[PDB]
Amino acid sequence: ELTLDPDTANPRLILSLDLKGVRLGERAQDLPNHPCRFDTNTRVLASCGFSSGRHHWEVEVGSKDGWAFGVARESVRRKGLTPFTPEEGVWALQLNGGQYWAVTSPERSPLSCGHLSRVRVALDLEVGAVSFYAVEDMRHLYTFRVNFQERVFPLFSVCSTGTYLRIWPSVGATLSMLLQ
Repeated sequence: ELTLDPDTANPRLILSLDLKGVRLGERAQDLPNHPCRFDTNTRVLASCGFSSGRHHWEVEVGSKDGWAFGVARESVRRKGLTPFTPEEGVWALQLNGGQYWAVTSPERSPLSCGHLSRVRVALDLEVGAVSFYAVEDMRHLYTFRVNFQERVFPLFSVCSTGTYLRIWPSVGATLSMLLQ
């Protein structure tokens, strides 16, 4: 089963003991600087990535603002403040402003999908797509079609307190997602 990789996690994130959950903590942990660790953006990867095939997992999502999740190409930049965009190799859904978004660029796409509790992620490296479904009726949320050219990892980001993500088998607005 998928677990979060603590060696990639931004030091302000708090991972659960079972390595399935992530939230943002108030203080930075004193962790080893590793080239794979996100040092500024509030991100963490799963410990397993995928080069081929089709893969499912489910993500339990908090009801409040501050999370984004999906997949990232392995070469996603880890160091410095980076954009949270498809150009940087992140393909994700996000909750901010009480609104669900597919994080397209240059403008994000608002989703009129109703309340989300758990989302199934379907990664298809044979055809090149990642799709998101709400589990209670499998209604489609969004699909990114991407010609992935490298290994792809489940990706999780929490940049505000008061929300979380968990694995299962104007100015103020900008600051609120700056470190996503």
